[PDB]
Amino acid sequence: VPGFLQQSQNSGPGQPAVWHRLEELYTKKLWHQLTLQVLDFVQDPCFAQGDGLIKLYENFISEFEHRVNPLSLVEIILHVVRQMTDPNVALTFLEKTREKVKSSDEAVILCKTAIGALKLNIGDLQVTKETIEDVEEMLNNLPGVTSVHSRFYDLSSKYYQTIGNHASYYKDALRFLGCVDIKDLPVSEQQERAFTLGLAGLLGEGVFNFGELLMHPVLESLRNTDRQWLIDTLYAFNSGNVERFQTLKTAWGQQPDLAANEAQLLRKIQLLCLMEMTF
Amino acid sequence: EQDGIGEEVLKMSTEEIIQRTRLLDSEIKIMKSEVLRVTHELQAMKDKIK
Amino acid sequence: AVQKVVVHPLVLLSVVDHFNRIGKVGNQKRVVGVLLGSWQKKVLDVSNSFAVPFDEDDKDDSVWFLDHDYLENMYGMFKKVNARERIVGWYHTGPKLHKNDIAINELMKRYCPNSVLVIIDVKPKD
Amino acid sequence: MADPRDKALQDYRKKLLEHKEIDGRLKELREQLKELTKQYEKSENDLKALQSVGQIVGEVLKQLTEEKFIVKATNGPRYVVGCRRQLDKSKLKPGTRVALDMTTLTIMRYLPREVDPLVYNMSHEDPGNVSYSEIGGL
Amino acid sequence: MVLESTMVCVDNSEYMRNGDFLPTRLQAQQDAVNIVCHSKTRSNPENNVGLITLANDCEVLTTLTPDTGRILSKLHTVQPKGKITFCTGIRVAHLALKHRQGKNHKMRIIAFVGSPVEDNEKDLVKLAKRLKKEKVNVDIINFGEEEVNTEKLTAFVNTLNGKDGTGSHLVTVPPGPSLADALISSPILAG
Repeated sequence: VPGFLQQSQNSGPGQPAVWHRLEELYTKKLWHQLTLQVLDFVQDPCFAQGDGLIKLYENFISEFEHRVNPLSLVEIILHVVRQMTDPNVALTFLEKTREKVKSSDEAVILCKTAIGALKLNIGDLQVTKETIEDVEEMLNNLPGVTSVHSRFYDLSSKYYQTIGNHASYYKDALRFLGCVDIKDLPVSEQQERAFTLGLAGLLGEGVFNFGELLMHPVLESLRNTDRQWLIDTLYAFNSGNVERFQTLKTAWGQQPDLAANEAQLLRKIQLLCLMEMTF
Repeated sequence: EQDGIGEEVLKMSTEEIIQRTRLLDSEIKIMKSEVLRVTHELQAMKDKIK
Repeated sequence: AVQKVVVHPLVLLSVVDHFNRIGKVGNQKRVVGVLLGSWQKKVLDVSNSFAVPFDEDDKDDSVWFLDHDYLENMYGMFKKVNARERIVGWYHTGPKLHKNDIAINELMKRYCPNSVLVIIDVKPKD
Repeated sequence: MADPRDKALQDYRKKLLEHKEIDGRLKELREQLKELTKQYEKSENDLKALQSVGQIVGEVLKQLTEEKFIVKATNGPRYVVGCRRQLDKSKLKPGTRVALDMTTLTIMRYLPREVDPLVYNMSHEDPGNVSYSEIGGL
Repeated sequence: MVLESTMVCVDNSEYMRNGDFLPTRLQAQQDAVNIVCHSKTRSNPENNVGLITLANDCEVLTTLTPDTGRILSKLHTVQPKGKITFCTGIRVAHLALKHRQGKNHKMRIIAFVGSPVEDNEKDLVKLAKRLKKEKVNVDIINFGEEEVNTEKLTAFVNTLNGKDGTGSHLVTVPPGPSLADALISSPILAG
């Protein structure tokens, strides 16, 4: 059992100083600096090709566990089931890891999103609505986790690629934007969020722009260099002018998903100019 | 369960000293702190509802 | 969601006296007490109250005392003399609320889940 | 003696006989604490059950105003009363049976009625059938 | 027979959810609470003991009461999931000791350290000279995994009572199979 990681010592860079350190910490029978470091060493940027060389020992950790935080247990098994790359047994594997931690611990809620994240990949309609709906039934009595708000609003973010989801995604992509707050992930992901947020609020029916989230910095401080036309055109809705130049220069630039609804854009500005000229 | 009894047959200390360990740890607790807490629930409730 | 509270006019009055009890040595400028009430509907009702020994220091501004033991037994006496009455919340005075009030409220929501605090103004009355 | 396969095996028996001995009284004593809570539940229900100062049973004779009525006790005199706050006073048609306070003497709640089997000479129903062949020759 | 008020200060952080200390370190520290409450009750049947937690919050789950069975009911569901907080845990321990309903008892705190401390050494030495002006003997007892014998804890023991003080002992544990026998050897009778 120590020799299980002596043969799978390799491919984790700097092998003696970290893997012999690994076989120290559980021979002290401690379970936090053990737990936080294996979570670090799966976060160690490689291919993580030894998932099968660790999922047997992480199952071994799970067998005589009896003390370890089930939150971080599911936080490390999601990287394992990611690196499995085989959705045939990965559904039944995650159901097995969900049913073997069946206490009142609130990592089961993001097991259900990890169910749905592989279920909004295959079979995307029949029971994806239910595994959405069950989570906000359970999103109760402790709103202070905010990882419950993270995984579920990401689950509804994948639900955006249905037909009848424009305003509810826009209402919910703000909710994820308001639950988790700080930057803590690259601009090379953040400006893509604000780009599809502006498109969802533009193609949404009841929303027009709903400003001062324009004042919220995750769109204007991140794309004041490129795609300024989207920030420019959302100002033009808030300006209330027709202003045919820039409100066509968005259609010169954004050819997909905008020329199919250009008449509705002209429909929205003509009802929006009224409620500012009467102001 | 043949391996469950049988590993207690060819191992001399792993299947025994730990069983010595996990009992004397339990018996100084699961006897002591548990039944004395239960003792200090029953004496209260008889000083209650009476 | 509570509609509104109803001030029985004995409770305020019974905050004025206890502010006057410690007022000979009053330099804490705040008196925390327990607000007894009668839950009727979405509208709320208040009938009685009592006090609790409370200290607080602005230094580190999280060091304070709600006596759980005093809150159990004295409310148990008011339960015995009146079975209609139960707890609905708490109160304090000194019209500027202080930073600790998150801690008192989130503590004693385990006595009544939709607990509610009432700030009175003993000196401002104008 | 060291470890000659029996000082091993005699230990595992005497350690496991001791654990199941001490786990047994734990389940028995916890079961006894579960039982007395059921008894304590009945006592606190009785402490709640100690303020039924009664209600006076009367009947509405007629309606005087929107909040004044004329009631009469079942063996006593007549009175002029009112309702509580939100009693839905349109349902108080004269002839109903209501309940009154002892001291404040106002209306608490109306009640339905069935009494006096002279009513069973004129008012009850009989939705019972025969299947047209139990009688014969007409 | 001597009159004091002992205030036990347990840890319910996550770092007590590991098993070097036999069965469970909660099961280790609860037996430590078991022996100190039976020591202070049987040496003097007149004192009183309350508990205070330090991880993630400072809860006064038992007020300073003479009966010990309330404490032992509250040691269950202690839920070791917190993160250690130290600077407010003693100031909330001392203001309890200024709530002594009998003002002839002395003032004593014991504390269980099973997590590493993360605090300025200047803050605790201001708290050390505070307790010198406030006349409180705090007996620090180390458990768990341990940055063993920090200068901050050792000087706080020294600056609790310097220039021929009491000698409030810094109890050190060897991490391994042990009862509270090292806890009762010197410090529980001569502190």
